[PDB]
Amino acid sequence: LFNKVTFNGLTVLPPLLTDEM
Amino acid sequence: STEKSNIIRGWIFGTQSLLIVNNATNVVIKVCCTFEYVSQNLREFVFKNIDGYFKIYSKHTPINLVRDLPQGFSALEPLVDLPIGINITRFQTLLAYYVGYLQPRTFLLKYNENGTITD
Amino acid sequence: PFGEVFNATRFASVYAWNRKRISNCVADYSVLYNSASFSTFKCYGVSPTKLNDLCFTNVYADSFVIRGDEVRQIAPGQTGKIADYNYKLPDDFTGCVIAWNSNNLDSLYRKPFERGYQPYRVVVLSFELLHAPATVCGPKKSTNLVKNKCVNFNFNGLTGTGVLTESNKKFLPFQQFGRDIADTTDAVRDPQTLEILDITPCSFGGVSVITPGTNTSNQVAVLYQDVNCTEV
Amino acid sequence: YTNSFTRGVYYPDKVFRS
Amino acid sequence: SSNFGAISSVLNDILSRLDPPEAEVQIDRLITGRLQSLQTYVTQQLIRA
Ligand SMILES: *[C@@H]1O[C@H](CO)[C@@H](O)[C@H](O)[C@H]1NC(C)=O
Ligand SMILES: *[C@@H]1O[C@H](CO)[C@@H](O)[C@H](O)[C@H]1NC(C)=O
Ligand SMILES: *[C@@H]1O[C@H](CO)[C@@H](O)[C@H](O)[C@H]1NC(C)=O
Ligand SMILES: *[C@@H]1O[C@H](CO)[C@@H](O)[C@H](O)[C@H]1NC(C)=O
Repeated sequence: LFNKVTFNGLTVLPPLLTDEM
Repeated sequence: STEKSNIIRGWIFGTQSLLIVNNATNVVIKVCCTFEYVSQNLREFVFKNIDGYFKIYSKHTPINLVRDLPQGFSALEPLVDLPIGINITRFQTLLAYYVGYLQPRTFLLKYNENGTITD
Repeated sequence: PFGEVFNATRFASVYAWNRKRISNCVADYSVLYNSASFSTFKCYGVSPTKLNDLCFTNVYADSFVIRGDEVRQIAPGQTGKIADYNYKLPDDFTGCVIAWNSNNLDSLYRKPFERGYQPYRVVVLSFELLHAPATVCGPKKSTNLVKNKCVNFNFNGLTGTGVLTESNKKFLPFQQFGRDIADTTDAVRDPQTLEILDITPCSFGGVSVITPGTNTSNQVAVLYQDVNCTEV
Repeated sequence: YTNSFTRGVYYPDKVFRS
Repeated sequence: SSNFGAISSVLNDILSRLDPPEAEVQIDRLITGRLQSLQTYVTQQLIRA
């Protein structure tokens, strides 16, 4: 499954639950 | 012009006359004098005048067949720009050469990592 | 040689206005602005103070003699017989129109950029803003390049604040600037060393405060988002 | 008459895009 | 990279050319347009979310 799915003030915040969790 | 011999060495432009002569060594360009320009297989040249500036684009490509333009994609690097500001409605070539008129078009250009226009 | 154009003994006709191109030289507009001889020094798309620092690819000077009344007609987006035919100014030409009283010396008239009663000489300056190596630059002093540190940089009249690093981009010779999706310039070529330098924005991150309930305690922990500890 | 095909593209502007 | 009616879409340029009084006018145009762009973006995310 994981293989098939693929500046300025913009930023991306990390998800609280990591994929391993 | 698909000539290895490269006999053609002249480009006459007129409605002021813009004479571009390859001549020997550095190419010499005369716009007479209102202005004077300092001296600078298949050969591809694009000639256009915008805002009184004459931009020339030149690419040289080896051709397997002289008769037919090679199938493929060629990117023409700009060579020289001249602020001559001269109106040109007719042109002549000084010694096969193919002449095509340019029509405004919207183009999607693919740039590779190198930045060449691949397609 | 602005002096030649301004102090030219013979002035061209209003309808037969002449265009002299000024290039490859440092230009100081302060002197012109200081001189009171010029009755009008209105600048349509630029400000005189800024002129000294801005660097333009080419400067074009148009010389013609017109009556005091006719001076107004020249102005961009204005309807005057002189403007109707003799000389036309396109809107937002980003140039300064300079007129000075010349009646004493003076005492033939009949598409943009296409060619009381006392006559005053008028010279129109048009500034080219296209992206090219800029031949005409104002008086300025260059400073040594700094790399790997946040720095405010003014390159050939382009101002930005960013980290400067060596660029592995295969810049083509004709190319002077590299731009991202946004108008901001990602890469710049040095006006003196012809080197390609990458620009990276200075680190910016949100500051979050972790607080236990104010009633329980006043001690706080501070988190800098996506910022390395070394940077701060 | 010779067909143009894909020949004749030139770099539009000095600015570099990669 | 949109002008929204201003002379240019690069804020630094306007600041580096026009004087304070005039610049304000140009900057306001950009602010208005850019501000609108954010709201549209935010609204779509709310509905999408
Ligand atoms: C760029 O050119 C180099 C040769 O200098 C070549 O090895 C490389 O494959 C090219 N890369 C692209 C993306 O065209
Ligand atoms: C024209 O001559 C006057 C003489 O007083 C001089 O002050 C001025 O600098 C000259 N014009 C320019 C543009 O330098
Ligand atoms: C002036 O510019 C040239 C390149 O255009 C450079 O080689 C030279 O070192 C520069 N001179 C100084 C004093 O920076
Ligand atoms: C911060 O920089 C150090 C190098 O001093 C590096 O080892 C560390 O991984 C960096 N932290 C990051 C990238 O989150």
